[PDB]
Amino acid sequence: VPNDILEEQLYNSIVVADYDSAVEKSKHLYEEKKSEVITNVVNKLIRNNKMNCMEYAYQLWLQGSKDIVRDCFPVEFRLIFAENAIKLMYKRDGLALTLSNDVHGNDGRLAFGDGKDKTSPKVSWKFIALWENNKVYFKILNTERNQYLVLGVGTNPNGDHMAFGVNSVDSFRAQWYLQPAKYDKDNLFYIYNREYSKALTLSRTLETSGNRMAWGYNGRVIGSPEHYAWGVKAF
Repeated sequence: VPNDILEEQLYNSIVVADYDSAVEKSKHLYEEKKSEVITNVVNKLIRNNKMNCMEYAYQLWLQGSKDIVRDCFPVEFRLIFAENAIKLMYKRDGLALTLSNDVHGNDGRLAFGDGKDKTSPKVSWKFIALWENNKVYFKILNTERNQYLVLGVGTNPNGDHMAFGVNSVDSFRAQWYLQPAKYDKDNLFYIYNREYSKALTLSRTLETSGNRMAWGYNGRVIGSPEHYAWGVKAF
């Protein structure tokens, strides 16, 4: 069976979401010393923005096979599933995600992309994952505040929702799924809110200080990694 067919039979199981199966074929391939099949499948998923590549990294993660994720996927999947201190870097603008100091009403702390601050402990986040409905989701916890990223209910008139940090994961509002993308050679993520299915972005209106408010965005993002997606970087 040429690596042709193997790749496509690994890519298949992944996109119709047969995660159990993709795991097996990936263990075999791996044992059979054909890792380059796995790598290449993965880079193909990430190219084609296949959300299902998060779920295949997660099942490898829980199915004995951590070595496959650290081995054969871009370093981010390790940063994510290993729960490391990371920062969330917006491609468009290059600002790092953070939380305001004071609390905005019952809605929590305001999430923005801070204008100056790229190394302070305030820009530290972890990913914390679950499995529901044959899909992986993340809690996004600011390190300094022990508060989760969340999307508030009220919209502006575009239908955009505001992002804050709250003390609990109460609702589907505080849970996120990711979609991988390339832009050049960087690996990026569109980060959607489970409840509204809107993409985490930074505002186009810019505050005098340099910060941009972060929003759950009501419109298309796909095809514009450089404008929309995020960089996971070790804190």
